[PDB]
Amino acid sequence: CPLMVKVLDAVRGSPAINVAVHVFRKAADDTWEPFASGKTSESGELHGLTTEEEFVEGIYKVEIDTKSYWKALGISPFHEHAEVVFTANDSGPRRYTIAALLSPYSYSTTAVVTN
Amino acid sequence: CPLMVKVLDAVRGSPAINVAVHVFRKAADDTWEPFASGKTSESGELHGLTTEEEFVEGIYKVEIDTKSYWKALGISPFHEHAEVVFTANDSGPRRYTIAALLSPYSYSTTAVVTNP
Amino acid sequence: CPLMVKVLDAVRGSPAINVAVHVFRKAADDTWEPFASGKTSESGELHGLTTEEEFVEGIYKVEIDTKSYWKALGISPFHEHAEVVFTANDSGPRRYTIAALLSPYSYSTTAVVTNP
Amino acid sequence: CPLMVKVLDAVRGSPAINVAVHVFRKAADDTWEPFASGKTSESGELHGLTTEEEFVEGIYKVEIDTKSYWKALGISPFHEHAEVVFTANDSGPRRYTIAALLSPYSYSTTAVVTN
Ligand SMILES: O=c1cc(-c2ccc(O)c(O)c2)oc2cc(O)cc(O)c12
Ligand SMILES: O=c1cc(-c2ccc(O)c(O)c2)oc2cc(O)cc(O)c12
Ligand code: NA
Ligand code: NA
Repeated sequence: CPLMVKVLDAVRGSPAINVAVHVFRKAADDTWEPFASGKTSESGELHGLTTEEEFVEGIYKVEIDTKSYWKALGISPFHEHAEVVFTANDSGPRRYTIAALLSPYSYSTTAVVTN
Repeated sequence: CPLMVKVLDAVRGSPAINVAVHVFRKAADDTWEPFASGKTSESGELHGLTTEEEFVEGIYKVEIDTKSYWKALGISPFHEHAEVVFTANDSGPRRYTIAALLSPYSYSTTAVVTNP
Repeated sequence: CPLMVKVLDAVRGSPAINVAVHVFRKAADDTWEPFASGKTSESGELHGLTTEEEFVEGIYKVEIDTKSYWKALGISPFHEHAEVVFTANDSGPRRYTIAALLSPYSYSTTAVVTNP
Repeated sequence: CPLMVKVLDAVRGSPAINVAVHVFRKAADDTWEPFASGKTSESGELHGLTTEEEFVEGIYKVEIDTKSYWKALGISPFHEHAEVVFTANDSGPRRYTIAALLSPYSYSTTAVVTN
């Protein structure tokens, strides 16, 4: 798998567990088509979203359902979700990790792309 | 103005100048309708997007065109754009500052919300 | 003033008010000498720490007392304090804004440096 | 080992490799005493700094030598180093990960503390 998502909680200092994550691929008509999805594990990670065969060059969106995460912890959040939009490029490293660090009124996201 | 956007460049330690910003509002049919747009000034700030009257309750998306910014400083960056999606004014009018801190493979965004 | 500190609270989406800040400057003997201190206002900003005359070249440390801040909002936080260490004015006078964004187990800091 | 350090590079979208990291423990006289050190690996991680026996409650400082990292990449940085200061507390989770995300004029740090 060439795509992994990792989510951390800056309030609790913990992995963000059981966060829903939806991946979309941009279609020729510019709409976002569902591509893969899952929930983060006890380590805050979501593995196995896709395969090398399927993750072709294109524009992808990773939506992390942060609002539901915070609400389940009883904490009032700002954002509806965190969205990460990027082009997959075959000239670069093979493995993409999309990481996000969550707070109620702020988030950070980073891409770690490696060979 | 009840909505301001501020953008900083974490490589240079400077305001991010001339960053295009597009704001959308979710319509009754669930589509993202264009709401306002502009670009950051020499201070990295974008003022005057909207008015108290116009910025009603709704779900808003602030799209910050980071790729176009970094396609100009010689950095092929990772992201297409930073998208900030939030419900606004659902407990009455508030003032929102949407801040973003940009690097070529990473960004942070925070909201500062105040009650006038 | 050539040195300003701004602090935001990522839990509340607000300025971080009444945050104590201590600035030190490395002395010739390598010790950290007290240089200036203050606390953030209702805007989350701390102005007036120093002057152009006083803020000479050197290595400075800005200590932001985050634990004491969060020991007041009911959050036992992780860090003791955020420390920001940098060489200043070594190419002539500059204006420095040291910004920090606080969560109980994490913080970000960025510098915005401008030439007057 | 109860203490791990992980460092990422936000400019290159990569682990931050070969970054020097120094850990200190606060002594009774308030000085910082060297405790452990190393360099990050090809994964941006530094493992094996200490042991459960040695990492007793106390105040620790992790200094990450960011200036030298950026200079080796030919990039002009702001900070001398990034400093992370915290109390180790035996009531909490056993394992501490100190993570840092580096840019030339900015850094983020997070603690992930787990059982
Ligand atoms: O979004 C961020 C916004 C700001 C910020 C900094 C100065 C301001 O006058 C302001 O209105 C916002 O500072 C940051 C500082 C950080 O270290 C990380 C961040 O994400 C931000
Ligand atoms: O996105 C972030 C991701 C990570 C991160 C932390 C541990 C990992 O094993 C990893 O693969 C990524 O650490 C951060 C640490 C930060 O201080 C700020 C961030 O945005 C991140
Ligand atoms: Na309402
Ligand atoms: Na000089």
